[PDB]
Amino acid sequence: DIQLTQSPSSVSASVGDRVTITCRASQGISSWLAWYQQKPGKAPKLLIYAASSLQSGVPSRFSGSGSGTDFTLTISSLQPEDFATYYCQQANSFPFTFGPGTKVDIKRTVAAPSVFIFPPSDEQLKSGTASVVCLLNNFYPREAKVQWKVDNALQSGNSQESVTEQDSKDSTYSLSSTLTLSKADYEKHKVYACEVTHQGLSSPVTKSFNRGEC
Amino acid sequence: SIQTTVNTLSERISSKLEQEANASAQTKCDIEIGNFYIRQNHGCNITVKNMCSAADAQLDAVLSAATETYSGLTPEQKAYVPAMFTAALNIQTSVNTVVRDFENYVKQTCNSSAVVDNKLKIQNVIIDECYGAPGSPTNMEFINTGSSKGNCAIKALMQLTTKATT
Amino acid sequence: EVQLVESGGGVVQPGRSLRLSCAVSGLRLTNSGMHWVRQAPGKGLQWVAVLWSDGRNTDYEESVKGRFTISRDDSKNTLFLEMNTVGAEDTAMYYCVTDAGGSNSWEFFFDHWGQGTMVTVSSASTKGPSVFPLAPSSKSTSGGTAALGCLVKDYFPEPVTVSWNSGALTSGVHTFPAVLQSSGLYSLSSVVTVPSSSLGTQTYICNVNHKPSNTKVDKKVEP
Repeated sequence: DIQLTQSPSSVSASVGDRVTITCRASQGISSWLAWYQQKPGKAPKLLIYAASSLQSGVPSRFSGSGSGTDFTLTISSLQPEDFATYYCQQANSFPFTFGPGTKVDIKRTVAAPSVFIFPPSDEQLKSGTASVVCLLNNFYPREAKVQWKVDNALQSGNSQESVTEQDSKDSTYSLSSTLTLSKADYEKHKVYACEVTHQGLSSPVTKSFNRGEC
Repeated sequence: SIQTTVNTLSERISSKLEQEANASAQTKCDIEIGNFYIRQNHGCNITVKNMCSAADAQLDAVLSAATETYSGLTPEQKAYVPAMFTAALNIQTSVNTVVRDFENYVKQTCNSSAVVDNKLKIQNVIIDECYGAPGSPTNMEFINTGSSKGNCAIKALMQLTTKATT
Repeated sequence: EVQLVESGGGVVQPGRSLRLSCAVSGLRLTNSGMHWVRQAPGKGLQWVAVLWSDGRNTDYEESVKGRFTISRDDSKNTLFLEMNTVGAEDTAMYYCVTDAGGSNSWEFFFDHWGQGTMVTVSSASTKGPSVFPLAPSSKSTSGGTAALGCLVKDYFPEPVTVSWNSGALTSGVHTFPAVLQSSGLYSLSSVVTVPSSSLGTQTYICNVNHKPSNTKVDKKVEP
């Protein structure tokens, strides 16, 4: 099958920026390449076909180029309505494959997460399970890393993480990360900590609590 | 125009698939052609016909009818074949080198892992383009040798055929 | 304009069957190649299947070949995807699309897209969430502002709606996308920052609505 890769994986821009996304095919595909735009909750829409042909109706600030393995999609002057994920797609041979996407978000001044942690409720623990929740609130840019640590051991495979969409008012993001453990296993450790790495932060910040602390 | 050559080509292909490859419409087809995709059809009815057997004779056999069919062409017709080598196969060649260059193209292209080592008994074909005469549609047949290897040569030969109708 | 309108999506058990429909206006199917494209939650686009203009030739992505059938009813200008042996890998938004090519050409790119229809394949039974406080504390407070919320755990299927104080609280609310746990049940959180002072003047209640189970929980979140 034909693998399509896309660079950068994401990009942040102000209204009026020139933005260029790249698509590289694992094999030559001549000009059999298209680009689609997609927004949260909505169907993709076709922008460019045959590498450089703009689809009728699409704003003139979109263009594409290339042939062979390496292709480009350029937005000459990004507009509020262009903030979306972009996919390239090959039309050379079955199965028709798509690239992984390239999200374009609204640039804002860097803002470090406000980091908060929440121990499990007594109501939950009565049921035999414990959920510890770490919240990174109102930060920019999106790139952020949460590491759970239990008794100072790095604690992989047992957390999950959700990010909100970019805020309409202040263009910030928030992130909820949940660590889930047996109540039985929760009572066999003392210190639970969320370690946050983010460009807004001089050094990784840790928030923690002790089991049996008010 | 091109129709005669194609039919003539197709016939030698089947005639020589029997006489040498020892095949028969009744022979079990190890590989079978699934769908024939033409990106721009402007007059071509392309049908598949099964002359399956069991590959190097299939390959050696298909080379024979092509060579013989090219030789039969009038020299002033045959001068058109190199242009369609470039367009259809990106091969640089000339009238005197057609037989050798095609020969090695099929020998090299079709004896490649991608071909012999592929797990699909129903294989598709994609063709960019094909034209037909207004009122007279080019009618062509894809002889299913029954092996990836043989079909590769069939394909290469079909890419030249369709390219000719431009 | 070309309009494509999918239906047939829903929750379905593994191994069983479903049929998606795509009603098409503005174009006759006899004049267009057609395709289905799927998108698993949080993932990219994947091509599924193609039906020829002639209504009968077909091709399939390897993963679904044998299990899915793409066809149409000309009388109704409707395209269909018959999914017969669904596994949880088939969970996705299913988009009906047009090949830009017509009865005499193929382009293999997709110039019109339907609005989408969601198929969720799971062994879970319907279940209302249980709602746990995310209590404000010193660990969730910075100067003026305290953060607090609700953990909406172990419900099936999507979606859950969440408001605060019957919708009277809207500013600074963040209600996150749900996660699908290894248990097969969804979980999500809704948090809100408020003035730390208000902790004794205003009670805060999250209102959790899970329509598939007919469940509404109002959870008071206290310090």
